[PDB]
Amino acid sequence: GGIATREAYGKALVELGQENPKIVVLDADLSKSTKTSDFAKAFPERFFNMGIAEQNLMGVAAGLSTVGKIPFASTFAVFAAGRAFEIIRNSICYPKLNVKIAATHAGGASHQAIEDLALMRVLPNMQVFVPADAAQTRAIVKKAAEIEGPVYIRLGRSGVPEVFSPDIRFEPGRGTVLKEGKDVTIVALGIMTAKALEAAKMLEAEGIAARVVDMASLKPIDRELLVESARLTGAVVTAEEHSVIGGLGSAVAEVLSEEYPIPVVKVGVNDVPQALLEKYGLTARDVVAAVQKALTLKR
Amino acid sequence: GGIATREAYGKALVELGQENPKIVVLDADLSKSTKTSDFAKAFPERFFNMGIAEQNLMGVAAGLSTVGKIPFASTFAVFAAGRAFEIIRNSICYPKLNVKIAATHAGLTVGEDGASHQAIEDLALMRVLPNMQVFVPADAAQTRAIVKKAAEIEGPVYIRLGRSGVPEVFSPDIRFEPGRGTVLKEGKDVTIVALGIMTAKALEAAKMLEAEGIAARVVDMASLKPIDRELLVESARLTGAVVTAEEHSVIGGLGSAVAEVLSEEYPIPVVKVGVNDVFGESGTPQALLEKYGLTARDVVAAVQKALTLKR
Amino acid sequence: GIATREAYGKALVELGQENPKIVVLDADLSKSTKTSDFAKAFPERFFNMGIAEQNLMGVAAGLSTVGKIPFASTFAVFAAGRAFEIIRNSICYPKLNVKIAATHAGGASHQAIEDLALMRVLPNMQVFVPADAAQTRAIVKKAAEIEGPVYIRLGRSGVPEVFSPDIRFEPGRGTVLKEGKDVTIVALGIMTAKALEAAKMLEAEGIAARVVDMASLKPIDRELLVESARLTGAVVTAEEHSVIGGLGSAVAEVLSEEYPIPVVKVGVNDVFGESTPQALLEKYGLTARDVVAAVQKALTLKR
Amino acid sequence: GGIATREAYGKALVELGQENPKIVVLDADLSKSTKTSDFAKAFPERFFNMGIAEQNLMGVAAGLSTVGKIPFASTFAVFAAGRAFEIIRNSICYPKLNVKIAATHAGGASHQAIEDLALMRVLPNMQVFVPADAAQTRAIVKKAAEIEGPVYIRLGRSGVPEVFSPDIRFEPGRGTVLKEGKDVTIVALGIMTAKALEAAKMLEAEGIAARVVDMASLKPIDRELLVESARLTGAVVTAEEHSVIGGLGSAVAEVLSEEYPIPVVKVGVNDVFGEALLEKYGLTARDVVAAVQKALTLKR
Repeated sequence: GGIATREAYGKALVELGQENPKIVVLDADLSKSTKTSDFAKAFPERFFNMGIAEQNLMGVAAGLSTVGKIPFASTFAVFAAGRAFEIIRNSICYPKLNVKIAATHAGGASHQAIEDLALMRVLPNMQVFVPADAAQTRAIVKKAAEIEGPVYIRLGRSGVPEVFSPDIRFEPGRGTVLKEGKDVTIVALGIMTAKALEAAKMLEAEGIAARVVDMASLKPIDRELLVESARLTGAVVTAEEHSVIGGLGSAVAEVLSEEYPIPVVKVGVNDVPQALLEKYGLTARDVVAAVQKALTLKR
Repeated sequence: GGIATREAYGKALVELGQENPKIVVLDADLSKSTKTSDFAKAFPERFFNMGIAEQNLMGVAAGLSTVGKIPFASTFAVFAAGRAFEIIRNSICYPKLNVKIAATHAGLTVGEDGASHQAIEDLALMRVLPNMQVFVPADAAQTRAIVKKAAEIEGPVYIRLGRSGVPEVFSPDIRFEPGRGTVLKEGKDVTIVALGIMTAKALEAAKMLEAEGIAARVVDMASLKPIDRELLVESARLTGAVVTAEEHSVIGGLGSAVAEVLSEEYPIPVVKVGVNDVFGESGTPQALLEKYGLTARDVVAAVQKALTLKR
Repeated sequence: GIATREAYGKALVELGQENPKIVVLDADLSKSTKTSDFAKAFPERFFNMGIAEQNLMGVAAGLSTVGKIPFASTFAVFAAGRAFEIIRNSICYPKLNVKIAATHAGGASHQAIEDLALMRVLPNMQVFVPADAAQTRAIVKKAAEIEGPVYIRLGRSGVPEVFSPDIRFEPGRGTVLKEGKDVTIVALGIMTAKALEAAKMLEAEGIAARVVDMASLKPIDRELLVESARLTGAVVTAEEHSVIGGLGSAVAEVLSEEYPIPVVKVGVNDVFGESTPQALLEKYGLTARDVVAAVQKALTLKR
Repeated sequence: GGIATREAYGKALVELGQENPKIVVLDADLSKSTKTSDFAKAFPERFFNMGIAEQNLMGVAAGLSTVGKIPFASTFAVFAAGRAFEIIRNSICYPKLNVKIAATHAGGASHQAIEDLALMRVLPNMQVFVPADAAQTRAIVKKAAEIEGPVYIRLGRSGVPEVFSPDIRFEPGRGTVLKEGKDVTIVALGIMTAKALEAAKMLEAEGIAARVVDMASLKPIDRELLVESARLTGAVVTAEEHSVIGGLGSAVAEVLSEEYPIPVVKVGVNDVFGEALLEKYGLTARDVVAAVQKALTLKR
């Protein structure tokens, strides 16, 4: 029972505020919890909390980034994929502004943005990071503050299992081998990383040794680690709480098809808390099933 | 060459208007050319020519589709990827409204220096939306077939059109079906999958490859979404390597769709020809990309790389 | 009596039966909206889609130029905020034939206390505020016949009956509901019935008040204001709206240039969103008793 | 032939910057003239020159005001009345944020905001100041920096006649008697103040003594001075380069009808038609003269 990535994000911003005087935080939420958050109390002069439309909040972030601030804009994936999309694309990505978008994803059907990562991935300059747990969130937030350019960080509201130690360092374009195995590689991000580890345990019990790779860095992706995993194991399963189109599965297939073609079987949302994970097919057992399918495709 | 796909579209709408009384056409352009287009003159009571913002034009199309009309909204890829994106996604795709978007895409030619005003990732943005089907005609004849089919199918459709004349590839009586592509040439060494302007260039490339002893199958895949999975898998089993070619970003378009399919069904090399740097590779001048585009020779180079990846 | 919002819904059905060019737009996706009388009677002329309110106004604008007469159901808070620019720039300056039916909720921002003032200052916009069900029906029918932008302010709660079912509405014409020689009370919306209550209370103290309903805020009935001024020598205005830029301001503008007399304004003085209907009226000072007090002040100002 | 109020504004910001470290200036204009303006050169770290949409510029001003800055947002009246209106009303006025909007007003028909003052006047908490000349602009800008709350200052690009001395002090809610007269009072603001003085001269030549009042403080308006002028002269003419509805004439009528009813005859824009201009719109000294003659006949 580790804390939510959204909660880890809030704590990481307080540390960043202490260490980096250029960091500013923007939030359009006017609730009491927001106004009395740790960042709000510790750095009131760098906390921009106003009742303004989400697309306008992104526009403010854009402006502040051009005058020497490093804005972290707290928002929701549904806004990023909808009403704020145009400003993100036209004002932030093409001009390459230094805005960090911290988008909470709630895990109609529209109000669930199942393709947020896909939309951000296709924009120029945008980097897309999906922390697995509290410790990785902190590492991603600190790194995002130091890199130049637009960043999308996907967060969650519910507690998620601990996967990494507190002193992990994050680097864009670098993933992590969490477990070794020669028969298949499972590449996962977000909540699916812990489930990939669970799946690898279940697979061991049936005589299948799975390498498990965390790929929080969805864009830019770790091409060399994917190619090395492909050469060693000969088959990949990707797992993401996201549409199977345009996310991790697509990014991995795009890389391997041009470098070292092997089976890539995608676990994700196919169509449009636990009962919904189960209906969409985002359990450890779903990953197991995908691995069995990946093994049959080896040639 | 043949006429522009944008021009074929306008003519096809006139025929549709004659055959199908539910078809309505929306266009925000108030120029003389628009007001006196053939559809405008033939069916003025079904031509909604309204000087409103492009997102509002799409909102009218959305509304008209819910009251029994079949709206064809003529717009630009720049609007679809920008100011109209939210209404397309939230009002048309998620609710699955019966709107056909005919989006003219500008050539590979930066505007003033607004690279954004190019919309080089239009197909990718439409592809990832639920329910949206994405069709990219190669020439006049295929445009007509796509427009007529789009009118009959239920649900949101994005049709990408072009302003410049493009070579004839298909015969006038071609039939289009979503999910079905076409083998234009047979060959056992590699398959070239292309759409839009790249289809004719893939045929040119196949000729150049023959002269070097490489026999290329060429497939037209105007139906980007849903894609022809069976034809891709058959091509993969027969030839063992694919090159994709699209006048579009290499991320999220045809190359990505093909790689997604083959990696889960029959993994083989998929080498992608498309726009790599959306600002222009800061090496070669603008005049070069403007004169050439992506070329048959680029497809040739991609094929040679694909052959080395066979295992 | 029923809510003006409810009378509006019924009137649209009648309009639909008589006028084939009428279309209704509504962004509300609730079951009540999808099964409203107009939705059921004229589904082919009902545009119900989840789109932003400013886009709904933009759609109404477009539809008005292709032969439809669009009635755009919205809220006063949207008209005064997110939809304001499209209303001003796309509908008013170009003079498009759009009818805005804005339900006014009776935070601070989420209460548009200046909706009428913002609409009044726009060119070409006419502004009508029905007192009750019968006047709503009359205003909706007239709005469909006039050419040009109209703002009709509606409410969600039941309001007392004031007019008979055969009332005719004409823009630019108000109505003397009660005669009196000492003062004139000019009111609109919910304040019309309260003006009648106030006039009864005033009669019991020997003050005879003329009561005028001015649902037609813009264009205002200048002639009736001037005649009331000449006959009674003092006016009280009453509106559920800011004292700046609404009925009181419109009346003062007219009388100061034609027949200057006291105009004492009853309305919202300061924002302070106070979350009961009655407690709200009392805190803002919109009761019959407040109108009585205003009349007493108006009498002392006669010169 | 003094300088433009927009130019006086630029100069006043430099002084404010020297005296007040919390002042920040926002401008979306990316031209060379803006980037090398005096404020830009003197205080580059407090000049936020960002090519963003005008409504986003206002959003930045809003945010900066809540973190201890005193932002002056340079914009145009057409943006305040259009694309930036919603942020001004919903983000700045209702929450009562400390933002000063310096709106240049150009002197379709939409792109001329003839009702900018009316739109700002009706919003809660917004104060509205319309300087007549360079000296009053400086005074208004300096005062705006000290008061708490949203302010709208209307500026112009063209040179305007000098009306006030360089050391004038401005106070919200206070107007100024510029000339005494017992027969009528002319209340004016902006460019109309100089013309009211011209009209008063013309009226003197016909035996009519007009008091002239400058009312740069449109909101809050100087109620006491209006009532005193009404008691002393018995008739008012208002003059504004603005729609006759919802501006100065309406503000004066609102006050006098509830305190001391007298004729208020309004000179202003009657009819919108983006179009010799002063003459067609009816904003000349002679128009003010004609209004005075009408006001005299209305005395009872």
